[PDB]
Amino acid sequence: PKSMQCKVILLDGSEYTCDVEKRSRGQVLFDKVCEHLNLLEKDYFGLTYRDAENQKNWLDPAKEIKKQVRSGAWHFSFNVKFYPPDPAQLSEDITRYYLCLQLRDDIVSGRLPCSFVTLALLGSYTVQSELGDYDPDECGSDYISEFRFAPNHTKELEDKVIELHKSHRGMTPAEAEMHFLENAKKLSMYGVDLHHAKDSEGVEIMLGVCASGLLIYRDRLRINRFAWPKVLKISYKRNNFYIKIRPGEFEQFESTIGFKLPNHRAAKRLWKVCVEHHTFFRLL
Ligand SMILES: CN(CCc1ccccn1)C(=O)c1ccccc1
Repeated sequence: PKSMQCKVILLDGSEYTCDVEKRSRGQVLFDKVCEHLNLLEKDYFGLTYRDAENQKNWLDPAKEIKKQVRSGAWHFSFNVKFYPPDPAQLSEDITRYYLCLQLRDDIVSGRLPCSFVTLALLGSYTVQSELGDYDPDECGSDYISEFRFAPNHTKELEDKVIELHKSHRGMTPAEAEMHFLENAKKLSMYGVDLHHAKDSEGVEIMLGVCASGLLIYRDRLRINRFAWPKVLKISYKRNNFYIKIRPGEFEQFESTIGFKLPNHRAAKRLWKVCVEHHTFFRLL
């Protein structure tokens, strides 16, 4: 029985290596990684890989790994797929822990924009969780944390992390992680998967996919939002992505909004993440 070596980048930046039979479905590898992580609430997470165009793709757990990675390396990342709107409702602290690790990368990467004060507050909760109570011995006037808190670090931001860290004395790691999540969950881009697209007139927009629905970012002044219940049908054809928008009460017909994606693979990828979010957030 021939087995392929798999390398998975974990949310703490470490590498897990395992073997699966070469005809294995994605669920087989996912179950091995989740057992390694002692993760029971697995529904929120998945594995990503990079395709021949270097785009992030979700590994479909129901399909053969080899028919997804195709010509590429069996290299993956472990990631949050469905960001819970209310992390307090997750049953386990270790679930909230991995969600925190993912969000820390969302912030450092700039996928999750954040004000100065919120960067410092989220930072302060991580430090409390990871080091425990503030100690002056470690941090002098010139202290700079090993922890990455932001896309761009300043001495002012390091100072504000320390000031808020002092306020958290006696906070336990689970408590600090829950506070981190209570703040992060409110950010306007929390759990929003962004896709570059053009509208029917050729104007460059972004489509965001999240728990609540589909967002169309146009000007900064004019963001259209479609709650999942108002979305009747999702579809793609060639480079185009289509949504069927419900008639407003006493309207005779559904409405249709069309988008141009960069290529056919980018259109299918957006279709699949929309279908999965629609299903996931219809059952929650
Ligand atoms: C849940 N919220 C955030 C609060 C909000 C809602 C409406 C207007 C301003 N801010 C969304 O942006 C949203 C996403 C997709 C469909 C419907 C609403």
